[PDB]
Amino acid sequence: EGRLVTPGTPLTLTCTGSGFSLSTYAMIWVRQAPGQGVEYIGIINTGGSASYASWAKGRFTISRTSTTVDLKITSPTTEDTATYFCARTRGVNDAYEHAFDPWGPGTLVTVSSASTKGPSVFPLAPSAKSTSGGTAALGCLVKDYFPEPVTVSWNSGALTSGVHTFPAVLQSSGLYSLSSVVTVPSSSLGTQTYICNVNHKPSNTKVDKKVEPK
Amino acid sequence: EGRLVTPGTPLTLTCTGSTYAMIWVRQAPGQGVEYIGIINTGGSASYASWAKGRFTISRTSTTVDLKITSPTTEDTATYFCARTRGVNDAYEHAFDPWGPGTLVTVSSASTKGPSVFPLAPGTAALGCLVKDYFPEPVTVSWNSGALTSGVHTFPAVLQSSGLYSLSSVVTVPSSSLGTQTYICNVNHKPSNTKVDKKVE
Amino acid sequence: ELVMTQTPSSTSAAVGGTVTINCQASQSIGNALAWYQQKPGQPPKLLISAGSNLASGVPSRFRGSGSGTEYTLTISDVQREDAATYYCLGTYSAIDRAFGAGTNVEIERTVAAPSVFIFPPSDEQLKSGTASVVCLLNNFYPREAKVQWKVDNALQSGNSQESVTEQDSKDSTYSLSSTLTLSKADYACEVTHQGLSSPVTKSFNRGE
Amino acid sequence: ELVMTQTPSSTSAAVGGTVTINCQASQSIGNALAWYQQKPGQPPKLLISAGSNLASGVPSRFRGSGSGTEYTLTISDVQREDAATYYCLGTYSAIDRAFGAGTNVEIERTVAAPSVFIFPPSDEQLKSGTASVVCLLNNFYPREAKVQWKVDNALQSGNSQESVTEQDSKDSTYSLSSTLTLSKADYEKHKVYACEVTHQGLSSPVTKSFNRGE
Amino acid sequence: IDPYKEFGATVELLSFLPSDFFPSVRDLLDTAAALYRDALESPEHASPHHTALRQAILCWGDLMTLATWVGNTNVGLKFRQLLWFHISALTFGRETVLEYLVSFGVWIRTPPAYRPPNAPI
Amino acid sequence: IDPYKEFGATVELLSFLPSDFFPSVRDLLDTAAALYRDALESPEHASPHHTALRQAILCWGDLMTLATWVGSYVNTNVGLKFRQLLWFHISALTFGRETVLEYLVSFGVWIRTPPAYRPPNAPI
Repeated sequence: EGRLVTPGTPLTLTCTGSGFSLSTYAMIWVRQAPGQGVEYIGIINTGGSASYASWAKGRFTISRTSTTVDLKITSPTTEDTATYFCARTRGVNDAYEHAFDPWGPGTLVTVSSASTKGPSVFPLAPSAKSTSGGTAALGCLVKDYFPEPVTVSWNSGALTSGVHTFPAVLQSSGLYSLSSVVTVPSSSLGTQTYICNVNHKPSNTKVDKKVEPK
Repeated sequence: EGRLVTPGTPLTLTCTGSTYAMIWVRQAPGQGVEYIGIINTGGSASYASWAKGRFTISRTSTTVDLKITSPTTEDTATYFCARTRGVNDAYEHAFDPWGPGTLVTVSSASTKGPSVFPLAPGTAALGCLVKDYFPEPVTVSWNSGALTSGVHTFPAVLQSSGLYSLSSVVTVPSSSLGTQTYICNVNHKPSNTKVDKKVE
Repeated sequence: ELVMTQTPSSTSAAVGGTVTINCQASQSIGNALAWYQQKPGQPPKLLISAGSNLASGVPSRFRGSGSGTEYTLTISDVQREDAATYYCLGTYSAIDRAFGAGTNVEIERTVAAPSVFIFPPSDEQLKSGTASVVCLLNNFYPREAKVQWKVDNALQSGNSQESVTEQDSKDSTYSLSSTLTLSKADYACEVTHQGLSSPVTKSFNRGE
Repeated sequence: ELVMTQTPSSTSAAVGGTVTINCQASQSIGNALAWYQQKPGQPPKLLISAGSNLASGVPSRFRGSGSGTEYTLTISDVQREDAATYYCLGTYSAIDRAFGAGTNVEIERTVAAPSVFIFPPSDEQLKSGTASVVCLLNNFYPREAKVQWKVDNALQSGNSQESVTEQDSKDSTYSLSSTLTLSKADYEKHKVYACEVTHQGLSSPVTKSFNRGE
Repeated sequence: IDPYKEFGATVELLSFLPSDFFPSVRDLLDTAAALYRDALESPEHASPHHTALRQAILCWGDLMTLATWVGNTNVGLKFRQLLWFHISALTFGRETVLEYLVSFGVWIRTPPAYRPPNAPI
Repeated sequence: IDPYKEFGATVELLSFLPSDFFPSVRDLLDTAAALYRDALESPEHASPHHTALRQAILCWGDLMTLATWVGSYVNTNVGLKFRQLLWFHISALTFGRETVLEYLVSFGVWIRTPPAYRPPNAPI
């Protein structure tokens, strides 16, 4: 879900998507900066002909194979950090098409000189009297990890109800921190577990933190 | 709601609401509606072929009239009057407003008031039997109209005596028998008889 | 003289199903046709005017159509409140008009057996030639059913008259009440119906 | 070069109300325009192809229209699930393509006061040398609220960092998490720690506090 | 095969009116045409009187263009009926104008000696 | 003012197609319509392609009546766009409006690009 590259080092994103035996869709690529809109990059026809947008001309190269469609970023700068989507036409189509419903999940690319650091997760626990009436709240604090994508879930996905996973905020240290909270009836505080599983893919680190009161 | 006339005696039915273009229709019990004729905004009365000479349609400023001349036994039926909707005047092909209708019976028999008898007792069933009334329809209600729920009023069956008898029954939860009164009021207009009988 | 021929007579439709009536004119009336609804004991309720017009509050499921000498009234979504007789008139001229023969629309329903009640004769009626025993059949869908009376062994087809109601607008059911009227001289009903496994079994004893 | 100028940016609508976005092309694409819907953390979901083909089971309340250089996407029945960012592209040729700036659609809602929680720092984090407190504002609207850290005297600084979520797909509400990372070992030179939350739905600023050691 | 069949009428229902009753085609166009319902160019297709009225006016133009391309016959002026129908169905309502066509169809078709004192409006 | 604007297209979209691709008025009129969907005269008025096809057929009949009214040779076919009308609405009835419309747009992007850059496959 993420890729980290030092400035100047070319990289290649490979695209299949939903692909099983998809050999000709005349696929396209798009990039999106964090908090900003989508930007068109280019197409590659069924004959391997790659058409580019004017701004992306010379910065990117769109290749393809029989089984794959590739996009190479050459000499990526700090301006190139963004999420990259690849989208294929629907049906026959092939490069005359104006709209593509199928879309890949996207891969977040960060261009930086910083080193990958794994997160440190700490419990967010409510106070004793904090429960008071009914509703309680607990959480997990994921702190000090450089590479951007992190996936927080609760009880292996069994609890989606009151979970709020906040966007990561960038600390002045260059690391990232985000919180994940759940609002639960307090009467259930003495029985149910509420483990949060944090997965940080770039460093392969994942952990499970059981939130409990004190 | 009813009119009784011996065969051969002419009668007149009146219909009100001002003056626009009113029509008449007759319906025999168990049969369908039969067109009779119009009277336009100018007083021109137009009849169907079968009813020409048997009926006459007049009108005035306040009223539209239908007279039956030398009524035979076959003329016993319910008579409706319907006014054209809007401006119209006599080319109108449908009339939404309709009078309630008046039943006319042609017979030599004499008017007789009804005799009401109580029909008395999971679920419970009580009723009122209205027996021996010739002239014309009756209307049975329960608890002055407060109970519409489980009531069924059956069509009057014609006895060999020349009178009519019909039953009106209600099916109520049995537990409510010890509380609710269940009075039935039978209103028979032509004899003016009105009765209220409690069934228990 | 204009004459209108209606071409369903009696028809059967189920809730949610559709039912179609057609009205044929012996002479071309040019959309002057109009469809009326009537229920027992009520003046006719105007359904549609001209060809398609649904005047005022009427469910849009009533759809009129047709031209020339051929017209149609379709009830698309049928509800249990639709059981009733429908008529078409039409007008050639301001002179000649004719109603159709009428269409009897009954609602299809689950087979339901009646619930029967006995009702011995009245104490006030016992005075003047009473002998009125009224047997009651309540709330059965299938219209064809019949009962018979037995005083001790068989009184059947002595002086007995049955009366049946119309179809209900809520549960789409029929009801029957039948009177047996005899002299003061001196008691069971037998109810046979399509939905009845075991018939009859209702009686009363005099003096009790 | 083809450029699509897109209108209102942020726009607001109420459940059952209507919202209209319009896309203006610098060159006539002949109904090559297409409308896409995107939600945070998700690839864009295709709304409409050409002018009118809302494809593959998309709610019929999305209606595209327009010809020549002028196009419009109208959301007739607005639902709480429709809060999202919408993009129009259009394709001049098989070569030149461009994306609009995007339109941020928010669901109007009844004003709802938040529910705030305090969350003193973890016992495991105090071993790592830092300390972080996290104030929680749960399920509020209309999204403008401010927190004020206390520590016996207002901690204004810029030692605190706020993060707000997107609008929920269920109650159309916002959540906020304000992490005060100011503390250190010196986290205990002091006793009281509080948040002062000011929000439109609050009849008065609400303070949620804990005393260190309990 | 019949333009009015679906709207609830027929060609004969409009045939009962004298041909001098309808205004001209230039009075159907401009006045009552572009004045009311200026939005006919909206990518909308509102109630079918609009989308039929469109092809009607387009048809009148596609006639006139060949007519003037040659140089006449007003027997092909039946559009004066069509344009009167849909417009009157849009401004006055469809049920009302259809009820008027039916009503005047029962004005004529009765002997004038038996006619009621008032004509339909 | 524009026949196709409400159906989702415009006159220019159908102008993109080569004039020889459309069938004549005989095959588009005599064949196709009145063969497929033989009875549309039902007093129904389903999807407006029908109500436009009606005034289209009646319009072409009121045209041919004036053309044959003449009988100094060889009249003009420039007044014939009705192959675009009939082909559009009929194709939208048989294949669906969305399919033929998407064909109009996708073909609109076939032309409008320099032929040296065109993809190997043409729209269908």
